[PDB]
Amino acid sequence: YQNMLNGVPPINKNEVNAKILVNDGETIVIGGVFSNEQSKSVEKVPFLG
Amino acid sequence: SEVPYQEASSSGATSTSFKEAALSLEVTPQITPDNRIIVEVKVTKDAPD
Amino acid sequence: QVNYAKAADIAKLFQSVTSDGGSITVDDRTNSIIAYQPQERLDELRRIVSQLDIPVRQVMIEARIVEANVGYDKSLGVRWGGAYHKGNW
Amino acid sequence: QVNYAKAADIAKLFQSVTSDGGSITVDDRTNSIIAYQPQE
Repeated sequence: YQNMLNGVPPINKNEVNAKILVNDGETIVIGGVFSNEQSKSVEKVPFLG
Repeated sequence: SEVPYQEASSSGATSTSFKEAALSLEVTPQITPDNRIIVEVKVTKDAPD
Repeated sequence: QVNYAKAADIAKLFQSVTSDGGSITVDDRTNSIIAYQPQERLDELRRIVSQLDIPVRQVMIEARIVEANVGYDKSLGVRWGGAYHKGNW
Repeated sequence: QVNYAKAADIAKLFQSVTSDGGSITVDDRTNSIIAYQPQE
């Protein structure tokens, strides 16, 4: 986006580089990543809270 | 994503240094017979500044 | 023909066989080595070939990052200001 | 086959054995050393 913004451009890269053996009729997971973000923020006046 | 730093330097030095704030694994596994590995792994979780 | 074993590696093995005590040809395209030499060396190198042409073991490494940050911040500013008698904290 | 020991290290050990008083082959892929030499 910043490149589209003509600022300092951080391009976003998701890349896996590896050498593996598989058969022709075979599908594999070369790589995978699951990002689980859990954020909770509660703002509270003590007595009424 | 790889933030760039364009050290665009007029006199002979053009160093667009660029480094990705990313979740990353760099693995060099060595396998021992009993289904174990001694691996050199660099695991970096870097978030864009 | 050695698919999993580089032909040059086999050539080095045969060189070791020569060290034990003879023509070797290497095919890059097929990674296939043709050797015209005494049968015994042929057979020994073939056995080593069979052992060497073994698939390298891939492993799927799954590393999980768990970050938990808990932040509790409370601030109290208490003010007692009166300009009537000029008392203000 | 030595998984925990580098084959070259074993070759150096055999060289030391030669210093004590004979063909060595090193397999990088398996880290396995094949030696054709006296049994002892």
